[PDB]
Amino acid sequence: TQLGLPGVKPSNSGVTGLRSLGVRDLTYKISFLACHVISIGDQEVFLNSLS
Amino acid sequence: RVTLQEAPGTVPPGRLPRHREVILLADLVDVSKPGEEVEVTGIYKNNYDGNLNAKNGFPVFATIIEANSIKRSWTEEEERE
Amino acid sequence: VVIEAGALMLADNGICCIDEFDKMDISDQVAIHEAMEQQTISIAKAGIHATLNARTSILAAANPVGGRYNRKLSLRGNLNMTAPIMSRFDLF
Amino acid sequence: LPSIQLPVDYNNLFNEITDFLVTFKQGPKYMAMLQKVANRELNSVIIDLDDILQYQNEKFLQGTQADDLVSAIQQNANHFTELFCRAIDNNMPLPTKEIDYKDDVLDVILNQRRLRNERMLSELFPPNLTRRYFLYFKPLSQNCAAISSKPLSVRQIKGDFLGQLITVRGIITRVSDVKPAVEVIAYTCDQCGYEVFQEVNSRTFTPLSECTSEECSQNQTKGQLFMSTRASKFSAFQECKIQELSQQVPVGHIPRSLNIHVNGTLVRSLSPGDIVDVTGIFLPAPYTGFKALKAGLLTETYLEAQFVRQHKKKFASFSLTSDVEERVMELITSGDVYNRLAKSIAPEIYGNLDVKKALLLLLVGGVDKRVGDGMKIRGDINVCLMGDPGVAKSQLLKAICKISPRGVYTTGKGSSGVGLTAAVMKDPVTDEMILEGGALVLADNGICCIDEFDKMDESDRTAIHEVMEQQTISISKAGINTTLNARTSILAAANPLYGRYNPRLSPLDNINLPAALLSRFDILFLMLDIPSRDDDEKLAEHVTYVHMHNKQPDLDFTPVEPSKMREYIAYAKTKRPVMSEAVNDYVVQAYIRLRQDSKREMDSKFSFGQATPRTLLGIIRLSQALAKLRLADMVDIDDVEEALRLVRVSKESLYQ
Amino acid sequence: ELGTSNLNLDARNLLAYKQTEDLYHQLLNYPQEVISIMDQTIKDCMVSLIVDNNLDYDLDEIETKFYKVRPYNVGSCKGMRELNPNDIDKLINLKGLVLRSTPVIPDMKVAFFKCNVCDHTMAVEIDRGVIQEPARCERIDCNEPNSMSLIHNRCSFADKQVIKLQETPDFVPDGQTPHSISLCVYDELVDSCRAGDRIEVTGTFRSIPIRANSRQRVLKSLYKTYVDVVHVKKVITDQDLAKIREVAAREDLYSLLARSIAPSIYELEDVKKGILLQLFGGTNKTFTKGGRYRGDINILLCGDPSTSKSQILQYVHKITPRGVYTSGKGSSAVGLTAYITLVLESGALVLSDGGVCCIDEFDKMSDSTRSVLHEVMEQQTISIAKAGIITTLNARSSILASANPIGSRYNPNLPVTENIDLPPPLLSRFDLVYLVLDKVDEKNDRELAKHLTNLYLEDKPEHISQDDVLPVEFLTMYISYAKEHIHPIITEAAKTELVRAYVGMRKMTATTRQLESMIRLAEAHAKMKLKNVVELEDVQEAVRLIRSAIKDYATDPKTGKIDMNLV
Amino acid sequence: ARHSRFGGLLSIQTPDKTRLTVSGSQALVDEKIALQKLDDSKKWNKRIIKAAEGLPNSLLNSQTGKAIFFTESNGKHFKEFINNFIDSGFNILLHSVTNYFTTEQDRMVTLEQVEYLLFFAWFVKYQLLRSKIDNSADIKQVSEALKEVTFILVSSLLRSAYDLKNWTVTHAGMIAFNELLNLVSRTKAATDIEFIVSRLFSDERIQLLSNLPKIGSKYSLQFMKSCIELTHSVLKVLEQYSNFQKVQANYMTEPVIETYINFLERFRELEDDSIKKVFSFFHRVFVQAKEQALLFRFDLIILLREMLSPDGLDRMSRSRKYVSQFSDYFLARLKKRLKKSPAWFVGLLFPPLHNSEVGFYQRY
DNA sequence: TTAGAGAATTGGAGAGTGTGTTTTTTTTTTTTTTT
DNA sequence: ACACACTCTCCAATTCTCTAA
Ligand SMILES: Nc1ncnc2c1ncn2[C@@H]1O[C@H](COP(=O)(O)OP(=O)(O)NP(=O)(O)O)[C@@H](O)[C@H]1O
Ligand SMILES: Nc1ncnc2c1ncn2[C@@H]1O[C@H](COP(=O)(O)OP(=O)(O)NP(=O)(O)O)[C@@H](O)[C@H]1O
Ligand SMILES: [Mg+2]
Ligand SMILES: [Mg+2]
Ligand SMILES: [Zn+2]
Ligand SMILES: [Zn+2]
Repeated sequence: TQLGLPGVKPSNSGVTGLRSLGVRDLTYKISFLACHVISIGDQEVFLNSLS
Repeated sequence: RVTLQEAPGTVPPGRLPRHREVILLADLVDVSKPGEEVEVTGIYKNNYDGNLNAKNGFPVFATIIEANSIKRSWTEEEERE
Repeated sequence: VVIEAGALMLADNGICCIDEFDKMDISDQVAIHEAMEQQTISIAKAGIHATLNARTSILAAANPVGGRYNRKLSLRGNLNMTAPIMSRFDLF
Repeated sequence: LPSIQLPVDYNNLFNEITDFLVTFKQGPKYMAMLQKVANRELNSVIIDLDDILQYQNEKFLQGTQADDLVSAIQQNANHFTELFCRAIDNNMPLPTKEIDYKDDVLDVILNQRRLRNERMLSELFPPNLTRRYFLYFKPLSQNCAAISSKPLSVRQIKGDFLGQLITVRGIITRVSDVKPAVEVIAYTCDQCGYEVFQEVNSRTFTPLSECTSEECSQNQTKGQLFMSTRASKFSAFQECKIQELSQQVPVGHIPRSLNIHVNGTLVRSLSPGDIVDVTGIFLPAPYTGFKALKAGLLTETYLEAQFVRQHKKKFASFSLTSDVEERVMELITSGDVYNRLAKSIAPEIYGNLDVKKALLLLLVGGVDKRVGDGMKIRGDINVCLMGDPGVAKSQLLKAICKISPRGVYTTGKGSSGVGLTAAVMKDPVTDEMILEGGALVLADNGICCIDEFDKMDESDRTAIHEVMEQQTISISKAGINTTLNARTSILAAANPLYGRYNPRLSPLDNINLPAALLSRFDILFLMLDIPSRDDDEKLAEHVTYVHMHNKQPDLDFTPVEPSKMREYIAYAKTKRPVMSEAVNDYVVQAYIRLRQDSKREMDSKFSFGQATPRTLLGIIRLSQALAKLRLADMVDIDDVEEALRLVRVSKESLYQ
Repeated sequence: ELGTSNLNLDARNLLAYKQTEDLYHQLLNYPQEVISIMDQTIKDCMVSLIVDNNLDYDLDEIETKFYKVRPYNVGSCKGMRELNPNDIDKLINLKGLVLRSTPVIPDMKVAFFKCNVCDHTMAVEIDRGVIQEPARCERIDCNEPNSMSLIHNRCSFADKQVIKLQETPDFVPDGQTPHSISLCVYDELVDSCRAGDRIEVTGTFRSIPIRANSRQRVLKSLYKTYVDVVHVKKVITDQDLAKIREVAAREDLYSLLARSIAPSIYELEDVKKGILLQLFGGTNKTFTKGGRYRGDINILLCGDPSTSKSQILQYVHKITPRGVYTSGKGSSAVGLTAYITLVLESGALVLSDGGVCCIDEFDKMSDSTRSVLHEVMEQQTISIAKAGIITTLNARSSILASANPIGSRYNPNLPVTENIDLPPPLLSRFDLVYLVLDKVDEKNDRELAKHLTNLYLEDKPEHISQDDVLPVEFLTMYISYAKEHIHPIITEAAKTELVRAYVGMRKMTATTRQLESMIRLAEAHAKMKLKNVVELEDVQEAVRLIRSAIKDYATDPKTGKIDMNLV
Repeated sequence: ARHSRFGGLLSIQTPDKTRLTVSGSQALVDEKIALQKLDDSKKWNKRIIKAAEGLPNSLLNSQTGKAIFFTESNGKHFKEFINNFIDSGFNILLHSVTNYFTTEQDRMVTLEQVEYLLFFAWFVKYQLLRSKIDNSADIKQVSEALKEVTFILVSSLLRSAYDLKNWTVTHAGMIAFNELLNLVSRTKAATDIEFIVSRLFSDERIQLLSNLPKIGSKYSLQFMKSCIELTHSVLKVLEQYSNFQKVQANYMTEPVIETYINFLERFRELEDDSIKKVFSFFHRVFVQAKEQALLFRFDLIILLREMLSPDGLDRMSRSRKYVSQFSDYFLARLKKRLKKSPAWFVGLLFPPLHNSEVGFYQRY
């Protein structure tokens, strides 16, 4: 929101002085960018599944 | 505009149902009523939305379905029977 | 509404455990009764409507009234549970 | 654009001010204060308008005309804070004592800046930056008196008063915690190594961002400015709210309130629940920026505090100046203070002398105790009145409510156990949970009066159990888990079961209180209405006289007035008299007899329950209160036997 | 040699050495500069040691690390309400209790730029919160304006966290409620402290402006204030081990420890003993399957008024490292366990985890509120299932309860279970139940009267009930060490006695819980002697204390009433 | 160590009691950093001046410290192709294409000139490198380059390009003429070749080859680098001719030294080898020729601090051996000069002074 | 070889213009009327 | 009307080139 997003207005202290911000203030959030998921919680198909 | 939801018989066990929204134009308005089970043919289409981008923080587009068609007496033989 | 799933939804095709059932409010026992009757859950509020499947088996525990069972009395006399709910357990 | 004439010239008044500061005396009065300011011993100057009035009268009696500066600074008070400050700065004397000047950052900065200018040459800064003091006006004494001396209720403060100096009477509703406010801000320029200042008056400001100094500009040095705390000037700020007394609200209306601001050494003077005479300057609050352009002509307003007068001196505020010493010596030299003070409580009520003596000991109270391992024992005394209808119980109870400097009155039917103790309210619009103390917290370090104690619900009365013995409150509710302090003594009144006392039953049947609560009162007094042609005649003659004259009938006895009574009690609550072995043996032996007699008679019509260990400590507390009233530092056996008599007399009403 | 980066320093040592007597004052008046000076001194000294003593350690490793001083014990503590605008940027010391902590916030420290056309890159230093972005790309042949750009995920960051500290009740003004202040904490100290902790801190008292709106540089005249902590403290030697082992060899140990938890309280020896065993606790057990078994003991004190029950709860509340004191009319079901606010929040039994929860006026709270305790006492867990939140939390919490009987004074014409009046599912969950009675006796009364009156012979008493008691500090050390290092096991002999004793109480009512509570009490007794095995003596003491607590010997075995003459 | 908002403030006092202000926690302890940080705030930079167009990317206008990348099969197949080309085709190709262009030089176009000069260069260098490596290879394979007609033609291209101020052909011709000289020193390290040298070093050509570094100061970083490497070779041949004192004095003057420093200060971009070449030349100017007065000029003294600091040249690269061994001697001789005649303190800022009566004593 | 007279290219000072701003639950403590 | 973002314009500072002593 504090960057130049087309069609939307701006919205513990951040960082400032960057060109695109002008006099505004910028903060950040932490998140995880995953690449795969694995879960850990017909009789013929079942039998083929077993060793 | 009409909101369309997965029929409960189709939804897999232990999952919530999904939703989509459909746009109806000139000849198709009021073809269906709330609570009906309905079948739809149309174009699948997308557009930019500022609020989605602002809330999610990624260049994420929104999607919609534009309907082209929508779907859901007796003879003399029956009367004689 | 927040819609987000409750306990009976997570226990679909599973076992749902209720401990100290007799302490549950009547206003909520009836909700469990309505779900158990149909294996189905219904939502209708704030312009949002939804129907969900709840194929869940229930396992419950309870206290006899007064803390100790009375051999002079029926299980209905001993247990603080309404007759329609009692009618729907396969085994006691 | 246009201009007018007015009757006041400020040059003349400035000359009057500078003469007054250097000439007036009751050396001159204010020069001693300015010497203390110069020595860094004193932080604030309080100007008395009684002095200015006296000065005007003396100058007039010497046969010369003078301007009425007193009305002039009441009519337009804001401007004269600046005039007096400039006069003080002009006339300030040099220090009498060494100071350790190098402790001041501003001194070093300004000395170096002056040296830079001196080298360069081979107003500088705003004067507010070096005013080490605060200044306030104190209103005219009404006994000399003018509007500033006459209190206004919060309804009478019309729009006419904006700008003037006034006095307001009411109750404080809430108080903010202290935070700093800027007055002069300081900056540093990186490239040219030069400092600049900015002064702030409005609620908001824009900080500087370019070095506009002429030398820096002529070197084409477009350097960057940075803010600094270490050479900025702050002042302490606090905001409060005052509201009109409930007994002055006209019928069908909702009470009104005012916003109070406080700066300087006057901070943290006010407290919630105080009844007070605040005096100050009443001003508007202008809008700023784009908001002003579309706010319209309706102005917000507030009161700048200058001085505060409390109605009743709290016991913690006592100190023995010789003015008070001279008055307590009257009572001490006159003698027999116990009887005179007891007789002086509510003189318009006939008889009841032992009840009044018990209530005097309630006002004094025992000694707080704290053992070396961390155990602590209650010092407060709890009292209860149990009796027939129409024997002045509510009247006597409400009379003691006037003497105590902190106290509250409450009735059993109008009260919730929550609101009596403390409540967890979801009060703000933001869904936040906040704790707000009840009546027993507002009565902290005071007396709490509970009338109609027998009408209060059995469940709600249990809330009082913790406060009575442990003097604290414990809460564990949604989002809140804390303990509050409640150092309060309880006084309560009730009718027996079925109303008028029934002699067919035992005292315990009539009393109808549970054992755990009946034990928490140190004294329970039983008073019965039994007819007698002789006593009824005397009471009627006394009451009829009072209705005829508005005065108690007197031939021999003069009561002490409530003010001198408060001074004596406040002095007496400082003594902490200790016990001794000779006294300890006597009370130890008395206690055994009480429990043996109780055991013998638990079956009997004359029973009152069983004597617990809390009855021993009751004797010690009553004995120590008696020792305090005679200003001793040692409990005497003379006190113990009186403390036992006063407990024995409570039961004699049962024997007609 | 331990590979560690932070050095503690109590400031009084600066006054002892003559050359630093003035540096002590300069530290308090100019913390930001002085602390930095100290840091760069320590690092240089560490380098000097390895190069002068010519040791094998990697010089590059030491050059890479950051070293920080952490000063403490600076001076007198300051009341939270009495900080004034003349204290700004000076060092401060505060005492208080921790309410809550926000999650870790990333704080930027170095910015990373890349040229859009020629792919030149620059790392830039952040100071005073402002990014010093270059005007033009610095590569000689690509000297172009607006040509550099920031790359967020190649910057470098650091951890910041905010802690909410509340005023301790010792300082609050008369007739008022406590206030709170916010602490900013960085790097090492980030996750140190939990809700309900009690601490003392040291840090610079700071103030800053705040903006009127997010669009413009307009500031408000009032300034925000906070504390910037540099150290946190909670409110071993062979000599300690020697003292502990020597004390454990005394013959009168069990009585010595018991009479020393609450020195000024007269007699009530069995009550003190039971409370001591609650402090030690049993052993915690977990299986591969078949669950986990609680080590904690629950106690109920029931009886006549004035008997000094609540006074005992004060001592336990101050002795325990973690715990809570509360009242029956003061507690709701939510407040006692956990609160929805969308976020979840902790109640008393959760804050008290691993400690003792003292509940007074237990007979005043309703059946609705008391029903919450069944699950927490039996399982030591709290299950929740409400809108948007469903989970289970751990509660290893010991309950100490106080109540008065029905009718408010013990009635000898009713059986004991009817006087106590708790329902059986809840009364079955206490390990020990005590009856205490206000029985008249001249022998007892003279001693009690002499004891209480002796406290008033002095202004601040030195007098104490007994000649030999242990100081609170050492007693705390003993209990803490024994909890950490000692883990008793059942011996076969103890197994035989427990089976025999249970069959004795059972054959005649004793439930199956009487067996488990006996095991737990015997284990607690074994720890208190620093033994690794439960023996016959421990089992017999556990049995004896259970029989003594509920006045069983004086109980009519058939009618359930107590003969008051036998007390 | 501590975060970006912890920072205090610093004041620094000069002689004459004037004070400056700088922020940040490292400035408290490091004066070198404080002094550098103080000047770094200041806004201005002087704006700056700038040679080649019309032709496809090549060595002439790109930084060639950037390879292109081969499969193993490709590496060996490419090596086989050009190795067989050299052993088979090179002399017969060059002999034909050169005896064409002598008859057609007037009609040429810029591209054909830049092709010829960058085909010559590549193949001669690659063969020298290959026989440096191994004895199976020999130098006879490239020996058509030396015979007299081609030598004249490379000379003539360089001549004509220089006169008309066509700087791209001049650049390529510089590269070709470098290699011919390199090949000559190879063959002398083994008759007609000395004749070819004597004709290559007629006085006219020494005027040209002396002239060439002086103009390099303005142009791109490659041009100056070509000038340096050619100069190194040109002097080294004439060293092993044994005239020499006439020729070396021809090279030593202010506008050559200007080019050398202007090139040397971009050392972050350059090779380990080129700096060896520059300091070889300074050893020649300073120690051997004993023309010390050229290098007492301030922007050299700045440079040696940057490059020698913990900032720049690595603590263990071979460059620091040469640089520190140079600077030690530099400052010793500078000390001696300054104490003998204190006027050089004001000398060190400015160019030397060309007046007859004072200038002779100034330079010595 | 220096230097001075004339022409061309570039920077940014600073002046101008247009613009945006005020402003149905769900969970939990407490009072009140209703069966 | 009050801080900002962006556009437009003119003027002089600068370097380059030619000529003669
Ligand atoms: N000794 C007395 N002297 C003077 N007035 C008295 C006396 N005894 C009773 N009265 C009068 O009795 C009236 C009622 O007093 P009040 O305090 O309301 O009684 P009470 O004890 O509170 N009765 P109740 O509230 O019904 O239990 C007052 O007007 C008193 O003036
Ligand atoms: N054995 C004792 N030792 C010390 N003080 C005692 C003893 N017995 C009684 N007391 C005193 O008597 C009072 C008992 O108060 P308290 O602790 O509230 O007792 P309690 O059992 O909680 N009674 P209650 O609150 O009415 O149920 C305190 O002042 C104690 O100091
Ligand atoms: Mg009354
Ligand atoms: Mg108690
Ligand atoms: Zn400046
Ligand atoms: Zn670039």
